[PDB]
Amino acid sequence: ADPQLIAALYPDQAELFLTMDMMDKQGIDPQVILDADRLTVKRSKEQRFEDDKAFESALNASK
Amino acid sequence: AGRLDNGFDVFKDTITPTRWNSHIWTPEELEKIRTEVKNPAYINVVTGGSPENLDDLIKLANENFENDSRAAEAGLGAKLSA
Repeated sequence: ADPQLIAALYPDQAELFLTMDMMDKQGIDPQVILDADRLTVKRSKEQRFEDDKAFESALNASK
Repeated sequence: AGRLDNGFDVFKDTITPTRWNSHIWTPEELEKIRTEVKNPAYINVVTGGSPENLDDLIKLANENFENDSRAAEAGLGAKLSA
């Protein structure tokens, strides 16, 4: 009904809102998210640190 | 039930003197700190931990200086720069 007020008051679980809105509004199966979120490697620090530079440059350099 | 306590030492309940802080440096340990620490500012920060001893604080204040210049820089600068 309001995908905004619900989004705001709870910034902590934006992950759940994203996944649910993937699940229902868009057409993807609630099975193909399950593996990819179960299959993930632990970012172990190293992976995470690199993706994070990566986002940082990319978002900043997109115009 | 409350029963007013009437005592408070801002130094036992807030800042508690920790082991590493409040240690005057032994005249020999300065020689180790000057050679095996890249920047001495991180000898203070203690997330632990972390005794004993200075042979561990060196390993921590070096690894934290490595963890800093790898990412802290990118994240903060980028986020506030623009």
